[PDB]
Amino acid sequence: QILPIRFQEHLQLQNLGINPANIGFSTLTMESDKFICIREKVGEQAQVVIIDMNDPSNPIRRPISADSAIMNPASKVIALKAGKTLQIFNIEMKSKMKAHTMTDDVTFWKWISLNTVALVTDNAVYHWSMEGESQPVKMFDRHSSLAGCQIINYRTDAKQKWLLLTGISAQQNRVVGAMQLYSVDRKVSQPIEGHAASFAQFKMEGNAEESTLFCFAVRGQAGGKLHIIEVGTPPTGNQPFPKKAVDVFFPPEAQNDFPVAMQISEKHDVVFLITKYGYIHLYDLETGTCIYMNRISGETIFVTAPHEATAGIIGVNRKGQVLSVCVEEENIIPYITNVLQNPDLALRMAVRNNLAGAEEL
Amino acid sequence: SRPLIDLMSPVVGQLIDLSS
Repeated sequence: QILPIRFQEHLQLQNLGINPANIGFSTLTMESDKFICIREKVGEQAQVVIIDMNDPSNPIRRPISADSAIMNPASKVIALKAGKTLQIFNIEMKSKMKAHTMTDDVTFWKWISLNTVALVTDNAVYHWSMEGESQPVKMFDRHSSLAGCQIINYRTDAKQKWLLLTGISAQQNRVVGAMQLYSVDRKVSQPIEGHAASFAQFKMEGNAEESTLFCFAVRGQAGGKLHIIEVGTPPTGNQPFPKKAVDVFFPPEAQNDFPVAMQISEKHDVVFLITKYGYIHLYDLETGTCIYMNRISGETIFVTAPHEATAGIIGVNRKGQVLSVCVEEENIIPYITNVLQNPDLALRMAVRNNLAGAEEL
Repeated sequence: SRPLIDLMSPVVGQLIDLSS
């Protein structure tokens, strides 16, 4: 049978000498699809294992004194932190690029662009750009609802004027996500119950310029729900994006699941959603319509990234399989019109994203 | 400051309305 998405296996890290207690959210980071960095405990010389994804047979192992190591999303430039000490290193030049010591402990950090690491302490969120002697500037202060939570994500939009911090707490058999959405233009935040999110740029039809869309999924309490909403005032000449709110189905076998990860393709205008028990969901970004729903992994996929070559999502599970799911481009429109029995959505995604299969009217 | 590698409270308002 002809399916709307395509699966690929890239690596299994256990074949390169990675012990799976170090395959986890604490010790493995994958900021983009170019590199994987594994904090490793061998003997007790604490080392880091850096996998080039364009050369996976030759990883490099170097000793560290850091509690977290994140790779730059484009270059082989590592960021290492110990408590309040932060350092930025070029690996191919063996040079320290930058260094800064904060007043507080940085509990979470993530590259948000090509040259900016974002820094999360217990009370504030900082943006540290790598240009020159640029020191971390403060974006916003943290909200009451994210205190005492495990911070799992921080995502911005492309203009970096809409920021979102995402943490989780354990409230009675159930992982409750708390998100702080902050705008730097109105200097105001909002607490949202939310589990996984991403931002997107989306030019509507009949329209001059792109909407900036905020998409998040929650297993809140009514159930699983997915919301797609425009943030900010629309530009002038731009009709506003109509608010989308659809259901996220969870099966009765997996009624302790919740979403953990989200990437949005802009080549196809779709939303990839992965849950904790290893389920992939594919939605349409314009309408919210569920295209596909099935289970990619037996184990927990804890880290994801955009897949740039296929316009998809790449993720690592707890066993160590590096997997990728993308839109199968010659199959998705015949899947929507005949298996999903939706000729209208198949017509719309064939005109909007230049997909084949628009000769069956 | 030795190298970490060896190579050798806010304003709350409504930004978005989520009620359909």
